[PDB]
Amino acid sequence: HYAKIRPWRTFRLNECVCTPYNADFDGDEMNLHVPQTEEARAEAINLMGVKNNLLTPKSGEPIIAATQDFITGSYLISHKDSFYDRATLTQLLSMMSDGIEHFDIPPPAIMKPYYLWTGKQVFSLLIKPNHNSPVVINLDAKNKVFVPPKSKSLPNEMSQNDGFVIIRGSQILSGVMDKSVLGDGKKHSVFYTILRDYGPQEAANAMNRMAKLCARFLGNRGFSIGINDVTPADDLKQKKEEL
Amino acid sequence: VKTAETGYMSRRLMKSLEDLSCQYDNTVRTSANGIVQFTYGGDGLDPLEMEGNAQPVNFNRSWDHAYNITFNNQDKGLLPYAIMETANEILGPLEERL
Amino acid sequence: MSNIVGIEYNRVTNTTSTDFPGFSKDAENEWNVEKFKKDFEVNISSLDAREANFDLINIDTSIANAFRRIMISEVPSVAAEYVYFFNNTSVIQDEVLAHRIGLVPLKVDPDMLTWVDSNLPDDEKFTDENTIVLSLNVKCTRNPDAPKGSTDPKELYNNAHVYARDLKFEPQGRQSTTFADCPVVPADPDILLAKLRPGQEISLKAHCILGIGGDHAKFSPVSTASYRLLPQINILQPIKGESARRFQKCFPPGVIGIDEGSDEAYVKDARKDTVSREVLRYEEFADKVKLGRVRNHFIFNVESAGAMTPEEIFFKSVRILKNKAEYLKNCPITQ
Amino acid sequence: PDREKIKLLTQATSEDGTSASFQIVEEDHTLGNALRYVIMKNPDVEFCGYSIPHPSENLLNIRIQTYGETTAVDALQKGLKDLMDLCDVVESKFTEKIKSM
Amino acid sequence: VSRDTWNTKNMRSLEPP
Amino acid sequence: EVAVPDRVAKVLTYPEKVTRYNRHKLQELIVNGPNVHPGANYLLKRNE
Amino acid sequence: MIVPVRCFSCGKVVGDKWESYLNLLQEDELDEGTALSRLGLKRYCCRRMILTHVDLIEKFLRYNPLE
Amino acid sequence: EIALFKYRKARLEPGTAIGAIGAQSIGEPGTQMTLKTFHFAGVASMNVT
Amino acid sequence: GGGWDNVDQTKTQCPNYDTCGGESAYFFQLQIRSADEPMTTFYKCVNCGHRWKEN
Amino acid sequence: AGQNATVAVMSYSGYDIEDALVLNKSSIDRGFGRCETRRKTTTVLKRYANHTQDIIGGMRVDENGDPIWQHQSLGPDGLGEVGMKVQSGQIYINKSVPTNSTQYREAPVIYRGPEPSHIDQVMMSVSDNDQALIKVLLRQNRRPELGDKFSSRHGQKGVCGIIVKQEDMPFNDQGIVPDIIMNPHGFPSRMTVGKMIELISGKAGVLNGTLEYGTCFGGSKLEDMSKILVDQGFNYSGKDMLYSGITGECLQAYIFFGPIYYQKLKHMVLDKMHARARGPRAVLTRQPTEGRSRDGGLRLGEMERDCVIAYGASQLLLERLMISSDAFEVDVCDKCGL
Amino acid sequence: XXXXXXLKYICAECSSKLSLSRTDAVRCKDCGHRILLKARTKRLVQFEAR
Ligand SMILES: [Mg+2]
Ligand SMILES: [Mg+2]
Ligand SMILES: [Zn+2]
Ligand SMILES: [Zn+2]
Ligand SMILES: [Zn+2]
Ligand SMILES: [Zn+2]
Repeated sequence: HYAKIRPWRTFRLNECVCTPYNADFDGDEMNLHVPQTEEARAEAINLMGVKNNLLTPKSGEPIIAATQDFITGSYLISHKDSFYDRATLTQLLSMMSDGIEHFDIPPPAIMKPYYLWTGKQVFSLLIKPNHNSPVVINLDAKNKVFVPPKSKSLPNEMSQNDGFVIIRGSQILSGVMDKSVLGDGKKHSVFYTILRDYGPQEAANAMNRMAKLCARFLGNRGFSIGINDVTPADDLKQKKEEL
Repeated sequence: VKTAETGYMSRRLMKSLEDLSCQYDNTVRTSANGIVQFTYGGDGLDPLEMEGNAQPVNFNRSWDHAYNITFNNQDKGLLPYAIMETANEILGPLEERL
Repeated sequence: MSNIVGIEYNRVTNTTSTDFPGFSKDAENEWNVEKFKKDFEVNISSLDAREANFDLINIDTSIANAFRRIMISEVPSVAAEYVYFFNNTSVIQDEVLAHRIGLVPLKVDPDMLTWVDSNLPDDEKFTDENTIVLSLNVKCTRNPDAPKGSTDPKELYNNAHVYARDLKFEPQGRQSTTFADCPVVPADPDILLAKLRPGQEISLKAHCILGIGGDHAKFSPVSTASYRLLPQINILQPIKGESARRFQKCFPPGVIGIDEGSDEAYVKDARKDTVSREVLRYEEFADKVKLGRVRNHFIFNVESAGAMTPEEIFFKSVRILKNKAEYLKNCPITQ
Repeated sequence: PDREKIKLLTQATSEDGTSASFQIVEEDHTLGNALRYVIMKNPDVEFCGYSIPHPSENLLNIRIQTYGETTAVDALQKGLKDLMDLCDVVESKFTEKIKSM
Repeated sequence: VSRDTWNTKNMRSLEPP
Repeated sequence: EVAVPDRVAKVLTYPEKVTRYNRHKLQELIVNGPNVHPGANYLLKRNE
Repeated sequence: MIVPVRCFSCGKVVGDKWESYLNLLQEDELDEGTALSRLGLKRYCCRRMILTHVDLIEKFLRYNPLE
Repeated sequence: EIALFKYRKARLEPGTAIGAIGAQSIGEPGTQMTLKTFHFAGVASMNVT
Repeated sequence: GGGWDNVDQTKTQCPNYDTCGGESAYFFQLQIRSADEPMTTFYKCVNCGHRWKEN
Repeated sequence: AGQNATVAVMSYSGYDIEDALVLNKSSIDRGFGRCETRRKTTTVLKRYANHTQDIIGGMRVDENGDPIWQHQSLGPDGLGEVGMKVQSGQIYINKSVPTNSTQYREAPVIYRGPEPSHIDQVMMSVSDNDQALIKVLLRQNRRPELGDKFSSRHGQKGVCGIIVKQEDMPFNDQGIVPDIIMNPHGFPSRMTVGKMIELISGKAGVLNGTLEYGTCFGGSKLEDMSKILVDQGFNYSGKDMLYSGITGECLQAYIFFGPIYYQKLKHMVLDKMHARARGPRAVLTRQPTEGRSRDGGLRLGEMERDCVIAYGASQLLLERLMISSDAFEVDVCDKCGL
Repeated sequence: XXXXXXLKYICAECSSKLSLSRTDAVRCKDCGHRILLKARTKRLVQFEAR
């Protein structure tokens, strides 16, 4: 990695790179080594660098990708019920970047009665913030929960849920931002495609953008679990008892 | 029990394949310069670089990406035979190279 | 929708402002005073020496939250910062006693102290314009006239309980005259600082300086400064007879009332309402009631720790926001 | 003359203004969100938004993008002045009500 | 209550340290 | 990237050789010294 | 050990209410809930600060070594 | 062009520690599987290790 | 033969959904981690027999 | 052993992924999670065969009359002053050992601690064999910081990922603010419904003025706790509507809000942070020592060697295993390989 | 103006003030207790009230 000097007493790392280490911030301790020679340092950062090792050599599937809360926040943003006005969208993009990235705001998905952008447009801007960025991604993927379309003849993106992801020209056209699309082990991942098509730096930039956006967005959006999410319905009690 | 039992297994496997490296003539050789594989996997292909199901190229995604990158509503679609002539004009020099 | 925050059984909707140009083709709601100046209203429900309840009406969530954050973490207050132990023979560790003394709020008004500059030597850093000195000298001695079987330590021993009142103001130079009418005293004097047994003594003085709640919580001047959106209850269809009583039991007792003769249920006071969505779990008022919250109607409740009045805290907060805006405007932008 | 308070981030600034990132030290969500709201109430602004890059740094990058009419610096100054006017109005109303009661 | 204190009193504490 | 504590950044050092390209930087680090983080703990002279 | 000066969550002073709460429990006995509501502890954080406190200092003072 | 470029890039590079990579690729999945053979309850098939 | 009719199924689509459209998968849960990580669930597609562990 | 933290079960700040916790600054300021450690050091002034024994004299001064810094908290007795602080390098027991064990060589007890302690108890006594016995208790207050481990009686442990200001924390209608924010992702897979029931029962208990019971196969029924919650104006399921501390808006989801008992665990990051550049080496092997108290190094085992080989980094192998561990310039004869 | 700054032994059981002279004893002089504790230091100890 590249060192970043911080005030506290812990080794901090991006949660995206926890999977290759198998770390889970439960008291885990990791060893840091500082190479002392120029050749060793160059070899370390060029062969063992995080950007150069986003795929496991055992199968080639991506291994550095979104963790739990990042996946949940991405899904909640890309959820079909998510609509954002101009101010909310620009604040989302500023949180996605550090406030130091230019964004070309696309025309809103809804133009009347209000100018509303969907969360899929937010993630399309996450992939390709502006016209200067070269990342043009074309992708077809199945989300892990994909209920098929109402007819056998209908194409896969007509799924009753947003279970099929279509990306054309870095524009997300259908599907939610799932684990199968942003997580590890899938060779149809957005970050896997960005990597294989435009470089580890572009893939890492997309990953950082997504991580910052999710970290700043989930807290303000609100996502919680309680007893009511596990409490059975009253009809379920009777059904279960008879069954 | 698995911890230690599997720990030696990994080290033992490494001890056997510790000095196996791809050479510059595309052969896998021991540290004694003896041939184990004349070509890695009979393919010469790195498993880290396969985009398909254990294949180097995902043809469907590649075709979709190429069509989108090169898309232009003002462009004459080739006849079905002409697509084949372009394909055989690009591939086929490479084919008789072998 | 339209300025009402939707309160549903599983989610909250319409939490964003949508009052800017660019929200729709009608590029309205562009900023201008004489429009905000005419719309904005303040309604002071109550005012006490330590608690204020007032309403900010037709103001934005961002501005109201800026006020709340400044009240909590940016309005300065005076608290003990350095405790110098001459002798601590009690059972409580010195660091623990120092923490508790720092957590004691002092009834010393700010703007009568100057901010301490840390770029100067300790021997020149603390001045009379800069620091309040409070001494605590308490010594526990067994009460010889203790009544028979008087287990209570108050009668068994003398000075067995140290209180915040035991802290005494030590006026330094001008302080003797400037704080003559207002000697620095603990806002809460019954705070149990420590408990001692015979033979234990506590001798210390504390240097109390201005500070910022964002730096340490001891400098925060509000026990809690917070707001809530004004609840809105809409009864879409008439509810009457006994379903009306069942509806009334889903809210705090004085929220909705029962009409006489009409017998229908009506909203009597939505301000008294805690939004528990108890009515939203009963599938018989599902089509009859709509729960909401006015997005731009804020019910501020400011409870001061004791140093200043809550109205003064709120005005200091709005002044702090204005002053940082002014300082940023006057600052020249460096490339 | 405080030259270290607000800085123009030149790498994230377009040509002929209309797009700029300003780094403001010793500021946080309090000023950031109010400033973003006020600036977004400016009809020339097409993009406003702040980010606190790291909780360990007292820092605030605020991104302003406008249309071709005005510049991001102009929009930022206007937003700061408009926040000043907002606070003036709130102060006047609060003082009047506290006096009246 | 219901009396101003900010108008009469110079807010020294609100200066930047 | 990894976020490294300044406390361990002040002990874990890199032995940077002085060239024509970094001499001013290393002079600033030496002046800073071993107690302020953008500093240096040891100096090894060329002929020593 | 001893009652904390402030509630951990709100910062409301609860260290000046411990003895009053004890006296409400003993003299003119009340329920703990109504004794907490009588002192002004409305928020459940300030309520738990007093309800869950364990006064260990009175037990530590039984071993006072400088009698 | 894309397909030929990808096929060329997929070739194993000389000097690769391919033996070590294979050893770890066969051994890392070997630390996640139980030494006791765990079967689906109801198969009643032969107990091959 | 086989008695797979008596094995607990569940509603999970296999990773090889493009080849076989299997909505069900035999499962059994084991805690093969430390007691602070959650349990591990092993799967077997009813349409292809492909095994995988979702943890 | 613990505290009833105000807990909001929500995703927040992104620093709470994978068991990581969000801790309220200003709850830590007010004493939440504030602990301390007391360490004892025992020394014996042993008598020897030559009618000689250790003594504890010391505290030399400078030419201005003050003691030297190494003895700044030492007292005339030569044993650390009770109540004074000791930093790293200072002496709290100035023992000297005879050179012929007339002349005493200095063997003082030196405080080696990254953070200062405070002497809170010096016990001067004698063992059963007329041998002087000295015990010094070193107390050290500890603020909860980044990386400190907390647990919640349900196997849900995790370190402090971030400490955030109170105003940035979400708040409810009464301004109640959480001391701890814990990720909702820890619940579904661990399946700790007992923790949710504990939160609800604790909320109902604080609102009712009574401690509740969570006994095994028993305890306070959930319907009773929900009835208490509804009677006091809260949701039956313990899910209150909060406002964002940084935007001020209503959170679009209701947040599981209530008290949960949280225990601070003995594994603090202050005792785990270790770093070595160069220092003590094994005499036999000339390699870095193998203990944190001995300024030890971190062992790069056969597994890490295997990983670095699989990367193909020969120079990194050389630097980590030869240059930075044990590099010896040997003389080898070309004629005889000796 | 400004502002400036700001060998007794104890028996474990009898709580008596002791003064151990140069190499005299380690016993308590009032009872037979063999455990003595240093009293608190007489000089200033400063803490941050945080
Ligand atoms: Mg772990
Ligand atoms: Mg673990
Ligand atoms: Zn409280
Ligand atoms: Zn299948
Ligand atoms: Zn020879
Ligand atoms: Zn005695």
